[PDB]
Amino acid sequence: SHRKFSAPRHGSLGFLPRKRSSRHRGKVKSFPKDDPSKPVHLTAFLGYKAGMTHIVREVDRPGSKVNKKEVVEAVTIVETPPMVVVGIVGYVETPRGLRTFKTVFAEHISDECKRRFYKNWHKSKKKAFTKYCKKWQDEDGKKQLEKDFSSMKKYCQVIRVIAHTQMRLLPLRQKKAHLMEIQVNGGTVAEKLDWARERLEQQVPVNQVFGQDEMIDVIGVTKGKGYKGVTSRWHTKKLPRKTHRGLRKVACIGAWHPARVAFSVARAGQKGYHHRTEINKKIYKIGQGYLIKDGKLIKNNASTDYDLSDKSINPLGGFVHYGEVTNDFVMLKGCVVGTKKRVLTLRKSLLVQTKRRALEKIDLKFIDTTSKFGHGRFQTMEEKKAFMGPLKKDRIA
Amino acid sequence: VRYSLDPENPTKSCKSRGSNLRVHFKNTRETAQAIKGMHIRKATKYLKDVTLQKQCVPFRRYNGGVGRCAQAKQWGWTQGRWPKKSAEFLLHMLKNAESNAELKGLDVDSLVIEHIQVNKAPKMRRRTYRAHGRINPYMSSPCHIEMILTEKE
Amino acid sequence: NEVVTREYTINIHKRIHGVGFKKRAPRALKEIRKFAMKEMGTPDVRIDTRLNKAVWAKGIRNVPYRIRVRLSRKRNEDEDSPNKLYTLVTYVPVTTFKNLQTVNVD
Amino acid sequence: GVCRKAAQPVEAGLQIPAILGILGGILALLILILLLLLF
Amino acid sequence: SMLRLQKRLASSVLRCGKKKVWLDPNETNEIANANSRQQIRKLIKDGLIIRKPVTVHSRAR
RNA sequence: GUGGAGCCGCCGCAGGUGCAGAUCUUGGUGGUAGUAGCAAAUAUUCAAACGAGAACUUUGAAGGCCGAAGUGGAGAAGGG
RNA sequence: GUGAACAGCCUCUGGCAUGUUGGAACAAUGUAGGUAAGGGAAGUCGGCAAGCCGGAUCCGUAACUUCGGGAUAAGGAUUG
RNA sequence: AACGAGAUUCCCACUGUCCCUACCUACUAUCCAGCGAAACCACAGCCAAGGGAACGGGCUUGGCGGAAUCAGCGGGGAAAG
Ligand SMILES: [Mg+2]
Repeated sequence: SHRKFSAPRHGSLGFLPRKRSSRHRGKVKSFPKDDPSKPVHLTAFLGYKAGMTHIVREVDRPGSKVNKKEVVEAVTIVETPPMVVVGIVGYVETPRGLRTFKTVFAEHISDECKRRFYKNWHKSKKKAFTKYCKKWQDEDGKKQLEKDFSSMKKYCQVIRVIAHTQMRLLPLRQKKAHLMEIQVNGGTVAEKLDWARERLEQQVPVNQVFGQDEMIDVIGVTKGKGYKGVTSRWHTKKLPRKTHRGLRKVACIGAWHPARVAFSVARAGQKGYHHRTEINKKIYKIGQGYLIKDGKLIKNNASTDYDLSDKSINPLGGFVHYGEVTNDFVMLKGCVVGTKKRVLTLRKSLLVQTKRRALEKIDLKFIDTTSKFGHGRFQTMEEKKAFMGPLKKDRIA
Repeated sequence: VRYSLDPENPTKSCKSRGSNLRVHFKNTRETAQAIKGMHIRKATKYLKDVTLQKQCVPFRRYNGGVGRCAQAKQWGWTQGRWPKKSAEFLLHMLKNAESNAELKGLDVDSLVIEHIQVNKAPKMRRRTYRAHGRINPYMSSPCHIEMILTEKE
Repeated sequence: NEVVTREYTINIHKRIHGVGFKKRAPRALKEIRKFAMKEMGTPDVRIDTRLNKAVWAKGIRNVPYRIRVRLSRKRNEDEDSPNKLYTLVTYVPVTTFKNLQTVNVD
Repeated sequence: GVCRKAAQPVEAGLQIPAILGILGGILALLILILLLLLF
Repeated sequence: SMLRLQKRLASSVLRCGKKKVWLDPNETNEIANANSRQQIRKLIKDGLIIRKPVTVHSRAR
């Protein structure tokens, strides 16, 4: 009784069911609530973390001792091909919560979407949405399709939008689009809904959704670590060396008279692959990738105002265990939940903040594109072979 | 001899028996509840894939400690196993019945397995050696398995 | 129903990896079998002893990283199995694996 | 014999391991761990 | 097709060990017919049982 | 219904006279449970043969071990 | 063969098939073996356990003593 | 003095004893094929409070209560011997 020396609890009970998530893609538990006086806009966006680099930026923080100096900061980069809007879902509020009113999908849905509706695309006849695509052209189904936007406009108070990822534009071997359902939090329900009928089966870029130095929240599923014990799942102190039957165990797992093992005690189980939402991840740059073929290929990513080189943020050797980034990207200060090649939903933040650390501008000075597959010391290939000279690679010509 | 539940039409029914043979009882009971009511051509072909581990036997009653496999989803169960000695002895006995069917003048394209039971045989013992100078038995549990084959028509 | 014959390179250094020191050369031969049953499509694969000696040439735990083999789909006789084709995997030696690619031989 | 591993031998033995199972276990009080309860 | 008897008789009659005996594994049933030491000295002269010499242990280095 | 050669009523007579327990005696069978276990001393692989049937038999090739205070070659005691 | 050596390690003659089973995977907890930045016993009833030290050659060897020792004291330098 | 696998205190060097844990290997464990025990066992097995041989799993009033299981686990069965 009375431990003689107080410690705090090991681990938090706010994340108690340390369970594998029932989803691979991060669910948005809450979209930011709207005032309809704003212009009409999306709130979330799907992305894929490719790998991490770092940065050099001239920091601006009056009061600090870092002020007007250069700081390196770790960034992740999140490759974002543009989303393609497919569906519109209505939601009517009940005294039992929100309830789906009805859904209307696009005229012709793509092929990477229809692969998400199958657990075996190879054994399929690919017969999905064949009867549904006809009612956009058949006049009898079409004059009630225009009714089911007018019933939408009258009754449901929040509408959302079904979009997906263009998985052909990624180096991943997946080709199933990740089909998300995100909320349009703009104006009134007429303007909110005729901004989504306007743009069915069309693309939405990420800079139309997000911006530079606009602090957001990252939602994902963590690095799965497997079945690990108490000293790794909960970070309990190891027992002394002299212990019989085992070091790496929690010794006393309860008293006598509650006569049951409590929920608030630590024991072995599944570590990692949990659903988490990181908060307050500032965006450092919305890069865009690899424009048109007249100017044969502008690589031109990671090219700060002080660099002026023909660099690109895919490093010298490609991103390790990802591939090579050819699309738009978002780069974010700090670590981000997930493995590489993992889907993660970037999302605007609910809370408002000024705080003099958000809302201040950042200008990049430098991005290293040195090799991450070892201890790289060169950044661009011309920078290497000017320092390296000619080699025995040619040796005939 | 006399079987359990004499068939409804002994003219177009077949039967076989094997007594006192060394299989496990708990593995043979549950591979025989898998092929009960099964047609003889699906039954002979199912038993080949148990030996090749392409298709399992769900353990529904004697399931203490039995692991989980993905091939028990066809049976709507979770636990399953692949008894290759047990699925060979009631495959060798299923050959004996279709040898008796053509000696009784029966078509083998309509034979299903009407009745099949496994029940225990008298146990034969030998002994092992445990700590502190003690003897304890390794008794084997053989079985008598028994089947009626009936044409459907 | 062919009887055709090809020659390949098999890198063993890729196909055994993270294997223990005593399981390293015996897995190197049941990964020649799992190569030759995937390619030629028959469960019956015979390898000869000169290909046995070519893997075991340096003990167990140091298998030579890459070998040049040839594979021979053939047919059989004298109350053969329900599959009547089989592969003979034999060993051909070479001093250089660079720029060698799997050619079809006659 | 022609019928001596079949009709001599299955009678010959087949229950001869049955020597008592246990002959007491005279190992003298396995509670050798001194416990002695508060004295 | 046990060749355990012929292996024992040969290493006694060649005055060698059981380790150093007998190449040419083709003629199995010919040498498996021989059961006697008088028969086994005949197979030595036919070259179906040879000596398989001593393993090299050079004192060069 | 099975079974296949003996049995019962009344009047008196006589008991080794009726079981749920005795950590009862003897025999039998369960649950545990198709579980614990089949983890000291570095190591096997390929082909062929014999076979109803070969991870384990024999043979051959390879890689290894004991390394002369041996995992070798002989005995005493004991076994028979 | 190495070496002071019937040490340990490696081979030959002579034996053996890994010690009453295999195959796939490589989670926790163990058992056995290792490493670890900075700190250096703060750990603990206690330096428990592990780790340092180690062969030889050339120097250099204190208190104390029964004048034999202590003593391979301690402390250095070298080594292909 | 010399000698102690003797008892103790300090110091130097040394180190995962520790701050504070991490990673790698072998063997198991794990899964499969074959083979397969024993201990123990009134019946059984979710709680709170009450009363009770004063510390219930069952009784009383409440909280409530879906098959079948797997890997672990050492709170309890005032667990077994
Ligand atoms: Mg919510």
